[PDB]
Amino acid sequence: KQDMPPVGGYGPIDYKRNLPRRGLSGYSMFAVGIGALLFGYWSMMKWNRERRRLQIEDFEARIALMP
Amino acid sequence: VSMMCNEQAYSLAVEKLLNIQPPPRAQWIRVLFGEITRLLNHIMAVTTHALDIGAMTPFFWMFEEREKMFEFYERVSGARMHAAYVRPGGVHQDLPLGLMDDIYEFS
Repeated sequence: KQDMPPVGGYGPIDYKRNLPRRGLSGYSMFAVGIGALLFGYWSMMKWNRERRRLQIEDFEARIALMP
Repeated sequence: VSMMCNEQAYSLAVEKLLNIQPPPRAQWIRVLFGEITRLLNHIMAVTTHALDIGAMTPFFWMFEEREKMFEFYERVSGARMHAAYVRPGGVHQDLPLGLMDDIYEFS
């Protein structure tokens, strides 16, 4: 008399197949790429030109002496 | 791999000769384990293919879940894999108390 089949309690689990967790698509990408890229170029011309100012300063001490 | 899909092709190849239909509780178990060995080939048929190819991690990510299934084989018949379980006279013996809130827990 002690056999298995239970009265209730069932799901089931799915046979489904989906995980569309997107994801900033469709022209939202290529937008964070370009602006941060020119931001790095914007970081230039305030350092290389600044080091160029120090570069003439470095060559200044050479020319002032040597007579 | 197959432990209940083999011997399914043998008792059903013998019971036709002997003019026997198997009893109805027994037929619900041959479909249950006969539709559980396909969840052993179709795991091994992808991972071992994905090892020749050379991927490491889907070999270990699925056999660690496969261990939750050999506990069934040991609980019902006799051993780890190779079970003389299906007979020509239907099922050998009844599966014990349990294995119905386990499979539903597993699946």
